Amino acid sequence: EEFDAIKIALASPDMIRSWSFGEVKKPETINYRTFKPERDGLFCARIFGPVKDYECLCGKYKRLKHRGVICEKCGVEVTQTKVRRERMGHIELASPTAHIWFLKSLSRIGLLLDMPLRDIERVLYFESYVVIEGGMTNLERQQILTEEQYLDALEEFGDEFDAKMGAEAIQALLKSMDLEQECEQL
Amino acid sequence: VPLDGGRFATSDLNDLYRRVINRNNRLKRLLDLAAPDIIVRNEKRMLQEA
Amino acid sequence: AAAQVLSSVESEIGRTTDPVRMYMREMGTVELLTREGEIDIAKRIEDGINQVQCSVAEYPEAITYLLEQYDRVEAEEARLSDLITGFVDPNAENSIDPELAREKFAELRAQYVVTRDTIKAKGRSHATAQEEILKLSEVFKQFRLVPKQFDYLVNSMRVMMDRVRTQERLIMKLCVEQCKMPKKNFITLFTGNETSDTWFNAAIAMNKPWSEKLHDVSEEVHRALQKLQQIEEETGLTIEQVKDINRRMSIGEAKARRAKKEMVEANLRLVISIAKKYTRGLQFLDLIQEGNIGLMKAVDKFEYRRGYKFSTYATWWIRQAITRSIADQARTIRIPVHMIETINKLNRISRQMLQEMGREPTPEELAERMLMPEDKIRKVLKIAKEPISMETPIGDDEDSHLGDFIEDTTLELPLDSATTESLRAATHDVLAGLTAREAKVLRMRFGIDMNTDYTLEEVGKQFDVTRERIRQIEAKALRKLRPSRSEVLRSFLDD
Amino acid sequence: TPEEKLLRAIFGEKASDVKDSSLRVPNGVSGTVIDVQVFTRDGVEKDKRA
Repeated sequence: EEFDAIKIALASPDMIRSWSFGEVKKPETINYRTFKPERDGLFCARIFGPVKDYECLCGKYKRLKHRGVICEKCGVEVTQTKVRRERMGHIELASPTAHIWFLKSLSRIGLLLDMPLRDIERVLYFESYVVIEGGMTNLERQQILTEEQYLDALEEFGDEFDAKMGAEAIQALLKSMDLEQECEQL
Repeated sequence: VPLDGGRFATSDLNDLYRRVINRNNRLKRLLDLAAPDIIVRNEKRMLQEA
Repeated sequence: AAAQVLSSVESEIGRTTDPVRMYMREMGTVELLTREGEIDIAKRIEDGINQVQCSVAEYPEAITYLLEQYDRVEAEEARLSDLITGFVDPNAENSIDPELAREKFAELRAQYVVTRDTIKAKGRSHATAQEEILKLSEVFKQFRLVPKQFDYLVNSMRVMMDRVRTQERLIMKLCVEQCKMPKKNFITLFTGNETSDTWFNAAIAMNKPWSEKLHDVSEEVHRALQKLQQIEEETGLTIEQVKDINRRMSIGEAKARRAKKEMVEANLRLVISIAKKYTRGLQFLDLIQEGNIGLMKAVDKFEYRRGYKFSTYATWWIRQAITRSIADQARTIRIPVHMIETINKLNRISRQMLQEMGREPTPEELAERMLMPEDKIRKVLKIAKEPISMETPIGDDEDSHLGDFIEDTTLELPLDSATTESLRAATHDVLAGLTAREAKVLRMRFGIDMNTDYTLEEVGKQFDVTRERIRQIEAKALRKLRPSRSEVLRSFLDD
Repeated sequence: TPEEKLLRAIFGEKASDVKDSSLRVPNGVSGTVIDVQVFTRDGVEKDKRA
């Protein structure tokens, strides 16, 4: 109840799993005949909580005599329905996608890479490549290659250079730069 | 929530969470069938929009 | 040369942000193949398929995998389940008859024992024996397996290669990353001797001082070779024959994946001409991507010997994959596909009643054309609604939404909250004036001040084992509380 | 509730499967009924005033 300050920061992927109570795997909301929340959906009772006070979905336990049980036939904790306002879930993305707030709000991701914002968006839209690590002294890090020029350095080099597309490239450029060496350079 | 005359009334966020999930489950279906890399690029470009 | 015209565009674009432009730009490079390229590719697909059959017929235990799973199921005196669907299934280039289950298996058991002896005589690689091994490749070649059980046999090549590729890199981690064994002189001994431990000390026979000090891992490094020598015990195949499969099978999977990549990418415009007949339930690009999943199914099922063009067959699969997505997705409360088919049947027949009558059909008279009674027609019309929104502006200016008017009809009222803590205190006063053992069972039987509800037996388990008089103790106390003390409690009747 | 389980078990008034939601006059209004219109779905039996 009692606090002193309000701290704000970025959310780690391990922290977003720490707030969660389960993974959403299905876009189903409720059942159309009997208006009950389906499993693994946006309104699922095993994740977010019961719909009525001290009642599971099936009806095996009720009325506060069973308070600390998890009904094994359905999987709904017998607790209050006030926890449907407080419990979060999460979605595991099959590909890492960029945050629009640290990309478009003027730029917090091209300020850190020293890339222009009009050039990062060619990588995000799967249009042109970017060199993650060029082991041979021909290419440089953060060098943008078109899809007709990437094929030429594919034959000339083979393994000797790292070049990707999408936000899986920009996740690698942010993971590779040493933040301490650049304060010891600037 | 259900309204009076047998209807429902929803938030706009439920429509925005459904096309995140639908375009994310379909990306896991293209990485199993070994789809060509134009269909997989357009799906990752569609999940970014959602 | 249709990709250098994009570099004439891409560095000079007008910064498009619409994803339908970016998708229609990429499929525009690959040109349309016409009436021969469908046949030029369908020969390349099947030549990559039977190379997988050519690398299955080199496995000795893959013959018995179709044999031994069939030996499980004849011992049950009757078997026609889903297993017998996935078995041998011979083609005439289907319910099965048991007069053929011993007819076509007469020659498969005959060839099963004959080829064992010609490899037993004069070595593994005798000339007239390997032609019989090449003949034993052909006794399976006239069969078409069902591709659900066939995928379990491709795992008999990939996992059995990666089990050794795990066993290969495990020696490369535990000893080579410590002792720094050179990989130039080591790859000659893997194809030099590969049977005994005589390769080991021969590196110690030459001086090479890093190899003399293997005494402290002398019970560890060739103990990892005892699992690589375990696979030689169970599989029973020489190491120059194991590499002849997974390399030659690596050509059939790259020839069929390359040819399927051309038949898919050339017919991308066929999907985009069907998918825009179905745009406004889902999205514009969600319909394209779900048809592209249906196009990749149509490439697998297509046969060029039938003599029809590819666009005659693939149109059925794209129209199946797109309409299945509108029935599964595109709705908040998901309706199954059998009720969507009935709802769409009502909307094509109510248009026909709008043609003849000129009025809207009554559900009493709409029920005749559907061959369905009045209760199910009226119940299908119960599902007609979609969720509206909570941000819909029901005020004509932008101040009020629909969500500001919906009441939380859930919690409690503060009169109903204060009349309960008044009732909890009246019971603590009335029961304190009764005898302590009538007042104890009255708190236990009705659960007052506890968290449970007992029975007559459970209360009878504790105090005394009377049954009807516990019921008569309770009935006596209601007479002890039935109209001078009841003046306060009669006011709680009017709830 | 635990206490209201006792009040019913002392005087004996059971609550049936019937719940009041009758239309009442909005408060602050004192009027005079001049018309009543009753609409009825087809097949549903009409009451004695319909």
